[PDB]
Amino acid sequence: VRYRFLRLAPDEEGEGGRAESRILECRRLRAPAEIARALELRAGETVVTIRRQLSMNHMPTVIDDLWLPGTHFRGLTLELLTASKAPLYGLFESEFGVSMVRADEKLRAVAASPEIAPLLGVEPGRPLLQVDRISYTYGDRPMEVRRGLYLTDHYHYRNSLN
Amino acid sequence: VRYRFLRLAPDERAESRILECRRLRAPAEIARALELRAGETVVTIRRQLSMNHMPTVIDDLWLPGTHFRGLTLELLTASKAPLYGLFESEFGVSMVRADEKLRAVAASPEIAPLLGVEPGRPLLQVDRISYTYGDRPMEVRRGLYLTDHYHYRNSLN
Amino acid sequence: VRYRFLRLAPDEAESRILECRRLRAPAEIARALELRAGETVVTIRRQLSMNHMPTVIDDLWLPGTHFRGLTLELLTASKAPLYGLFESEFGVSMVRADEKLRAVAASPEIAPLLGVEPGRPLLQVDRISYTYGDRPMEVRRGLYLTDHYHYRNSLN
Amino acid sequence: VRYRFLRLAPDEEGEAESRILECRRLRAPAEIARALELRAGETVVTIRRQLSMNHMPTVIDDLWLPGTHFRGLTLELLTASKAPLYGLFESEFGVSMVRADEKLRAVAASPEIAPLLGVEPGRPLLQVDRISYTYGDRPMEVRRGLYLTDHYHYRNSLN
Ligand SMILES: [Cl-]
Ligand SMILES: [Cl-]
Ligand SMILES: [Cl-]
Ligand SMILES: [Cl-]
Ligand SMILES: [Cl-]
Repeated sequence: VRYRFLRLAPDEEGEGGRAESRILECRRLRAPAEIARALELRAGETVVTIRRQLSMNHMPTVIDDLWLPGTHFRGLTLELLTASKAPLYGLFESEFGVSMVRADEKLRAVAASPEIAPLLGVEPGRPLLQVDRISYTYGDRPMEVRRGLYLTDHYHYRNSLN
Repeated sequence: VRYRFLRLAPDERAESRILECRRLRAPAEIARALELRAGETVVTIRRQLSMNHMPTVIDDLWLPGTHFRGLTLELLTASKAPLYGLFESEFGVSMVRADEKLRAVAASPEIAPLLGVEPGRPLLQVDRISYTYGDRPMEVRRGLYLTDHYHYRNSLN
Repeated sequence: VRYRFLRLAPDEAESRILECRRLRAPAEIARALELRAGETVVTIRRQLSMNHMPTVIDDLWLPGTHFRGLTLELLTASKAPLYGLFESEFGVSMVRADEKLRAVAASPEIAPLLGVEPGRPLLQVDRISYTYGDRPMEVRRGLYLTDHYHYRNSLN
Repeated sequence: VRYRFLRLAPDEEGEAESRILECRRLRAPAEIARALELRAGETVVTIRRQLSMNHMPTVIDDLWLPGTHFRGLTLELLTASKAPLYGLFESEFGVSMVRADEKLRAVAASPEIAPLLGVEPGRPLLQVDRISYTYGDRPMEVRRGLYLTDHYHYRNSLN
């Protein structure tokens, strides 16, 4: 299936035109300390980071920043990402054998930063939905940190609660 | 326990105050969400939640009159009870599920002062429909959250 | 990704299609799918195996109007997980599911299909899946053998 | 409100009484120590209790709590309490659960459990093994529940 965790849904009637992904950045770096703690890494551990844009109905809707433990994702390259017709979580499953069983999220409303605003086609200060996620594999092992910034003007985040 | 659906968590306990309580003919949208007849009477409440002495949420709720008859400002403001608990104990309506739609919005001129912010300030808007037994809708609740000290926590399977 | 709703997890999955048939909706099925009475539905029975042993028996009911062309030939011609097929071939994506879980005794009918004795405790998962607009699109009844696997759930 | 995590819902149309069976302090079993992220040999409080609905036994729950945080938890406190257990943990002990992770399976009623649910040994029960978490992902409870799902089911919504 198309999505693992994405809760974007259109405001208007119909099936959510499916998200198109475009990789913006891809680098390896030393984990910032907050990242290393979220991923239960040793200080100084290398992480792969990706920035991507999701677009829906030909309009940018999400800017995602992801951080992955360098250890498990050594094979991850820009060439792989950009050639890949897969959604990221599907890629992590098929190429890297990493399947997420749970995600813990923290949602807030924030102002569009000077850096983010033009990537979403908006003015700085525009309210955006920030979704900070840590995703877990089996045994409560953290394997991804993702911070999403969502422009919720034509789309909402759908949540059912028990 | 203290909370039924509230997902506010500190980045590093809620106190409620009733702003408004009123009975009226259900607006179209409400009648639809609550699956009421046209113009059926509903009770509407506006309320403010604060945490750590600071305003955090404004909620507008709409409830079907026929299940919430005794529901008065007097019952409310004399109530030292959370609203879902009041609905359970006093009215015998327990919620089994809620469906929510979350968005980020600019603080409206109406809401902004109620949260101590400038109009335009980013707020989390949580539109909820709560269901009781039989997939029966019992409440429409629109919440505007100031997320400067608090976030909305969610776990996904 | 591989799964939409499946919560089976190893204490530490291959699908075989048994049937795919059109019939008039049984009453409980038309009610759940909100169909006119006796509306045509497609029903599927399938078996999931994990580690080369049968683990789940699923029965599924889908509205015929949205699943025209959903045949045994298609299901066998195709590689796809059923939810992925419903999205890619039929354009039906599930946004929500409501489930009811019970422990039940393996019925004389189901016990042989899981390789167990009638009476054996099974996890019964009764699901209704919804698409956009809170339209029910699927009724799925699963019976799960939970001797090596459990159903994982996180609660808020 | 009445329930924190309980997902029991009746099969029959429409809209739960607790009785303490056992209570004591013990050295954590190794698996319990691991679930609660305790040091080896830490003391836990353990409670068994019965839930009934419609004046019939429906649930047997076994609970393990960190002895450190739950020093004042006594039998006399429990049986005098008019509160739901999660309500007591909140109000008396300041422990509030933000999340529960569960593992559900169908099991045979054991000779020990069966009499307490009014069933015969071998009857199918739903086992719900739970770890509950407070803020910061700190585990504060292990609960194993055994549910008779003959007139009740476990309701779950999935996104
Ligand atoms: Cl590009
Ligand atoms: Cl008040
Ligand atoms: Cl979920
Ligand atoms: Cl939940
Ligand atoms: Cl007694």
